[PDB]
Amino acid sequence: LLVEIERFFKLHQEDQACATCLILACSTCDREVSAWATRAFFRYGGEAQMRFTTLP
Amino acid sequence: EFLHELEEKMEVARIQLQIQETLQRQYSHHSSVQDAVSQLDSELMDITKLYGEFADPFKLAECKLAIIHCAGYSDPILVQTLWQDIIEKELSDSVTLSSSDRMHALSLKIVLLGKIYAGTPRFFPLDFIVQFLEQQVCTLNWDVGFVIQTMNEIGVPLPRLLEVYDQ
Repeated sequence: LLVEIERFFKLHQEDQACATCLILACSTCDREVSAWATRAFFRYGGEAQMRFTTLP
Repeated sequence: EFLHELEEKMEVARIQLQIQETLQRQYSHHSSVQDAVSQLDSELMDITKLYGEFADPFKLAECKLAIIHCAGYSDPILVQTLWQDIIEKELSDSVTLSSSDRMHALSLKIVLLGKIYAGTPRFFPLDFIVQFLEQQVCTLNWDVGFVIQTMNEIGVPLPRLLEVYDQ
Protein backbone atom coordinates (compact mmCIF):
# COMPACT_ATOMS: atom_id res chain seq x y z
CA LEU A 1 0.00 0.00 0.00
CA LEU A 2 2.98 2.32 0.29
CA VAL A 3 2.30 4.19 -2.93
CA GLU A 4 -2.01 4.10 -1.65
CA ILE A 5 -2.41 3.77 2.06
CA GLU A 6 -6.01 4.83 2.28
CA ARG A 7 -7.11 1.25 1.96
CA PHE A 8 -5.04 0.31 4.99
CA PHE A 9 -6.40 3.38 6.74
CA LYS A 10 -9.96 2.45 5.95
CA LEU A 11 -9.84 -1.08 7.20
CA HIS A 12 -7.29 -0.80 9.98
CA GLN A 13 -7.84 2.83 11.09
CA GLU A 14 -5.64 5.91 11.17
CA ASP A 15 -3.86 5.14 14.40
CA GLN A 16 -2.83 1.71 13.28
CA ALA A 17 -1.68 3.08 9.97
CA CYS A 18 0.50 5.56 11.80
CA ALA A 19 1.96 2.85 13.97
CA THR A 20 2.80 0.62 11.03
CA CYS A 21 4.12 3.61 9.21
CA LEU A 22 6.47 4.27 12.09
CA ILE A 23 7.64 0.69 12.08
CA LEU A 24 8.31 0.72 8.37
CA ALA A 25 10.26 3.91 8.69
CA CYS A 26 12.45 2.46 11.41
CA SER A 27 12.44 -1.03 9.95
CA THR A 28 15.74 -2.37 8.81
CA CYS A 29 17.20 -3.50 4.82
CA ASP A 30 14.28 -1.47 3.60
CA ARG A 31 14.46 0.54 0.43
CA GLU A 32 14.94 4.23 0.92
CA VAL A 33 11.77 4.84 -1.00
CA SER A 34 9.75 2.76 1.42
CA ALA A 35 11.27 4.28 4.51
CA TRP A 36 10.97 7.80 3.22
CA ALA A 37 7.40 7.32 2.11
CA THR A 38 6.43 5.81 5.42
CA ARG A 39 8.22 8.61 7.19
CA ALA A 40 6.31 11.07 5.05
CA PHE A 41 3.00 9.43 5.86
CA PHE A 42 3.82 9.34 9.53
CA ARG A 43 4.91 12.96 9.57
CA TYR A 44 2.52 14.53 7.11
CA GLY A 45 -0.13 11.96 6.34
CA GLY A 46 -1.59 12.20 2.88
CA GLU A 47 -1.42 15.62 1.34
CA ALA A 48 -4.74 17.28 0.74
CA GLN A 49 -6.37 14.06 1.75
CA MET A 50 -5.85 12.54 5.14
CA ARG A 51 -4.56 15.03 7.64
CA PHE A 52 -2.52 14.16 10.65
CA THR A 53 -4.32 15.78 13.99
CA THR A 54 -5.19 16.65 17.50
CA LEU A 55 -8.80 17.71 17.55
CA PRO A 56 -10.59 19.24 20.43
CA GLU B 1 24.60 7.31 -31.82
CA PHE B 2 23.22 4.08 -30.51
CA LEU B 3 24.17 5.55 -27.18
CA HIS B 4 22.34 8.67 -28.19
CA GLU B 5 19.12 6.80 -28.76
CA LEU B 6 19.54 4.70 -25.65
CA GLU B 7 20.01 7.60 -23.27
CA GLU B 8 17.14 9.61 -24.63
CA LYS B 9 15.04 6.50 -24.17
CA MET B 10 16.08 6.11 -20.59
CA GLU B 11 15.10 9.68 -19.91
CA VAL B 12 11.68 9.46 -21.47
CA ALA B 13 11.01 6.11 -19.85
CA ARG B 14 11.88 7.57 -16.48
CA ILE B 15 9.32 10.29 -16.96
CA GLN B 16 6.60 7.76 -17.53
CA LEU B 17 7.61 6.02 -14.36
CA GLN B 18 7.23 9.29 -12.51
CA ILE B 19 3.90 10.04 -14.11
CA GLN B 20 2.86 6.52 -13.33
CA GLU B 21 3.87 6.89 -9.71
CA THR B 22 1.93 10.11 -9.30
CA LEU B 23 -1.15 8.58 -10.85
CA GLN B 24 -1.25 6.21 -7.92
CA ARG B 25 -1.12 9.00 -5.38
CA GLN B 26 -3.54 11.18 -7.26
CA TYR B 27 -7.05 10.74 -5.97
CA SER B 28 -8.59 12.35 -9.01
CA HIS B 29 -8.07 9.05 -10.79
CA HIS B 30 -10.36 6.07 -11.02
CA SER B 31 -9.02 2.57 -10.65
CA SER B 32 -10.96 1.36 -13.63
CA VAL B 33 -9.20 3.88 -15.78
CA GLN B 34 -6.29 1.49 -15.40
CA ASP B 35 -5.95 1.92 -19.11
CA ALA B 36 -3.69 4.85 -18.51
CA VAL B 37 -1.26 2.76 -16.54
CA SER B 38 -1.37 0.07 -19.16
CA GLN B 39 -0.49 2.72 -21.67
CA LEU B 40 2.31 4.05 -19.52
CA ASP B 41 3.99 0.73 -18.86
CA SER B 42 3.26 -0.47 -22.37
CA GLU B 43 5.57 1.74 -24.33
CA LEU B 44 7.56 4.90 -24.76
CA MET B 45 5.35 7.76 -25.78
CA ASP B 46 5.62 10.92 -27.78
CA ILE B 47 6.79 13.79 -25.68
CA THR B 48 3.98 15.96 -26.89
CA LYS B 49 1.66 13.09 -26.23
CA LEU B 50 3.03 12.78 -22.74
CA TYR B 51 2.85 16.49 -22.22
CA GLY B 52 -0.50 17.26 -23.72
CA GLU B 53 -2.28 14.13 -22.75
CA PHE B 54 -0.88 13.47 -19.31
CA ALA B 55 0.79 16.47 -17.77
CA ASP B 56 -1.80 19.06 -18.57
CA PRO B 57 -4.88 17.06 -17.83
CA PHE B 58 -3.48 15.71 -14.65
CA LYS B 59 -1.88 19.00 -13.82
CA LEU B 60 1.44 17.42 -13.16
CA ALA B 61 3.36 20.64 -13.38
CA GLU B 62 6.59 19.09 -12.21
CA CYS B 63 6.45 16.41 -14.83
CA LYS B 64 5.60 18.91 -17.48
CA LEU B 65 8.61 20.95 -16.45
CA ALA B 66 10.96 18.00 -16.53
CA ILE B 67 9.63 16.93 -19.88
CA ILE B 68 10.24 20.30 -21.40
CA HIS B 69 13.79 20.08 -20.02
CA CYS B 70 14.46 17.00 -22.10
CA ALA B 71 12.77 18.60 -25.06
CA GLY B 72 14.97 21.53 -24.36
CA TYR B 73 12.14 23.96 -24.89
CA SER B 74 13.67 27.38 -24.25
CA ASP B 75 10.65 29.71 -24.49
CA PRO B 76 10.82 31.58 -21.30
CA ILE B 77 7.26 32.72 -21.26
CA LEU B 78 5.89 29.22 -21.53
CA VAL B 79 8.45 27.91 -19.14
CA GLN B 80 7.68 30.62 -16.62
CA THR B 81 3.96 30.29 -17.09
CA LEU B 82 4.24 26.65 -16.16
CA TRP B 83 6.18 27.64 -13.07
CA GLN B 84 3.46 30.02 -12.06
CA ASP B 85 0.92 27.23 -12.10
CA ILE B 86 3.04 24.98 -9.97
CA ILE B 87 3.44 27.64 -7.35
CA GLU B 88 -0.24 28.52 -7.41
CA LYS B 89 -1.25 24.91 -7.02
CA GLU B 90 0.99 24.63 -4.02
CA LEU B 91 -0.81 27.49 -2.36
CA SER B 92 -4.16 25.77 -2.64
CA ASP B 93 -3.39 22.77 -0.49
CA SER B 94 -1.77 24.76 2.27
CA VAL B 95 -3.50 25.59 5.51
CA THR B 96 -1.71 27.72 7.97
CA LEU B 97 0.03 26.10 10.91
CA SER B 98 2.10 24.12 8.54
CA SER B 99 3.95 27.26 7.72
CA SER B 100 6.94 25.19 8.65
CA ASP B 101 5.34 22.01 7.37
CA ARG B 102 4.54 23.59 4.03
CA MET B 103 7.91 25.19 4.24
CA HIS B 104 9.45 21.76 4.17
CA ALA B 105 7.07 20.31 1.63
CA LEU B 106 7.57 23.29 -0.59
CA SER B 107 11.31 22.98 -0.33
CA LEU B 108 10.96 19.28 -0.92
CA LYS B 109 8.96 19.69 -4.09
CA ILE B 110 11.21 22.37 -5.47
CA VAL B 111 14.44 20.61 -4.66
CA LEU B 112 13.38 17.43 -6.41
CA LEU B 113 12.39 19.15 -9.61
CA GLY B 114 15.28 21.49 -9.15
CA LYS B 115 17.79 18.72 -9.06
CA ILE B 116 16.58 17.41 -12.38
CA TYR B 117 16.41 20.72 -14.19
CA ALA B 118 19.05 22.80 -12.35
CA GLY B 119 21.82 21.82 -14.73
CA THR B 120 20.16 23.84 -17.45
CA PRO B 121 19.43 27.43 -17.16
CA ARG B 122 16.31 27.59 -19.29
CA PHE B 123 13.93 25.77 -16.97
CA PHE B 124 15.82 26.81 -13.94
CA PRO B 125 16.50 30.50 -14.47
CA LEU B 126 18.24 30.95 -11.16
CA ASP B 127 18.05 34.67 -11.57
CA PHE B 128 14.35 34.75 -12.32
CA ILE B 129 13.40 31.91 -10.00
CA VAL B 130 14.94 33.04 -6.73
CA GLN B 131 12.88 36.17 -6.35
CA PHE B 132 9.81 34.36 -7.55
CA LEU B 133 10.22 31.84 -4.77
CA GLU B 134 10.88 34.49 -2.16
CA GLN B 135 7.87 36.39 -3.29
CA GLN B 136 5.75 33.30 -3.04
CA VAL B 137 6.96 32.28 0.37
CA CYS B 138 6.77 35.82 1.60
CA THR B 139 3.16 35.34 2.40
CA LEU B 140 4.30 32.92 5.08
CA ASN B 141 6.32 32.94 8.27
CA TRP B 142 9.95 33.40 7.50
CA ASP B 143 13.37 32.37 8.59
CA VAL B 144 16.27 33.62 6.60
CA GLY B 145 17.98 31.11 4.37
CA PHE B 146 14.82 29.20 3.78
CA VAL B 147 14.67 30.23 0.14
CA ILE B 148 18.33 29.93 -0.71
CA GLN B 149 18.87 26.70 1.14
CA THR B 150 16.55 24.95 -1.26
CA MET B 151 18.58 26.05 -4.25
CA ASN B 152 21.76 24.95 -2.57
CA GLU B 153 20.14 21.60 -1.93
CA ILE B 154 18.81 21.71 -5.47
CA GLY B 155 22.37 21.22 -6.58
CA VAL B 156 23.25 24.82 -7.23
CA PRO B 157 26.71 25.80 -6.30
CA LEU B 158 27.61 28.35 -3.68
CA PRO B 159 29.60 30.31 -6.17
CA ARG B 160 26.84 30.42 -8.75
CA LEU B 161 24.28 31.43 -6.21
CA LEU B 162 26.51 34.15 -4.85
CA GLU B 163 27.12 36.09 -8.02
CA VAL B 164 23.54 36.03 -9.18
CA TYR B 165 22.28 36.97 -5.74
CA ASP B 166 24.74 39.82 -5.51
CA GLN B 167 23.51 41.02 -8.86
